[PDB]
Amino acid sequence: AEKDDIKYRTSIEEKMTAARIRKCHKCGTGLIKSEGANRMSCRCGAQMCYLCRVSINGYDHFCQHPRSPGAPCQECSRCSLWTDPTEDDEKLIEEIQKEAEEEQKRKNGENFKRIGPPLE
Amino acid sequence: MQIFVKTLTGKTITLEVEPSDTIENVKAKIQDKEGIPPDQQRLIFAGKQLEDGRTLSDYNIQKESTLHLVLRLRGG
Amino acid sequence: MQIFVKTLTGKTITLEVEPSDTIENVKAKIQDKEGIPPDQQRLIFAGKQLEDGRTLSDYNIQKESTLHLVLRLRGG
Ligand SMILES: [Zn+2]
Ligand SMILES: [Zn+2]
Ligand SMILES: [Zn+2]
Repeated sequence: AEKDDIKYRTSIEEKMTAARIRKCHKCGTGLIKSEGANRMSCRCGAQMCYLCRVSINGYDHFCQHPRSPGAPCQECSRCSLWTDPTEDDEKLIEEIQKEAEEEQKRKNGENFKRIGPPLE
Repeated sequence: MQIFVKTLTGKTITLEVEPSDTIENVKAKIQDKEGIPPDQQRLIFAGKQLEDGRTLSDYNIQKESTLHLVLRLRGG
Repeated sequence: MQIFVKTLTGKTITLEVEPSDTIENVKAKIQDKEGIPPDQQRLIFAGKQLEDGRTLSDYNIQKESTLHLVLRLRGG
């Protein structure tokens, strides 16, 4: 009974964490980006793309073509080197949290449903 | 409460804490159990980074919740 | 990140910039290094004249890229 609610809450919390943490393929360490490009060099030396999480060998993974400001690239569809995914990742996290809190309210009743840290 | 901490290597350790405990105290317990100095630890819970001076209860960290130790790096 | 600026004479200037920096900030760095006020600078990259209000990332300027400086003299 209670174990089922604990399992659902913790699964939602882990999905919310997985939408923010980037896991390295070499050493298996969780990573987050402070600033800079989306080309991430983990402490172990392995490189990856912060956007698609695929192992890469350098900058040839990203779009390196001149762009018109505020327009998509007209030569390729490769990952952007400078786009910050923080806003989209937070929208994903908040939608998962909102839907999970609605599901928890549907299961238990219309009277504590909050899963994860609050908003601002 | 009982919580779990996933380290940088991927190992899962079990901590006995209280929701009124501060983030520094949890980091100190992590140092006591694994030997990781608190100045090197960055904790993530449900996608949110836990900042010093705050408590577990600020983040709605409940029993059997999982904190994650992450490296924060600059991009190329 | 590090970028280069080539003048018409061929001289290479080396700048330490960030992808969030605007073109105005790059011209301020050029003023600090060479003594040319930004009102005299025209920055061109891949055939595009760069507008001051936008950033390096808006033009997808890469690391170790080369911009070209052209001089404008209104005062004589
Ligand atoms: Zn690694
Ligand atoms: Zn990618
Ligand atoms: Zn492109």
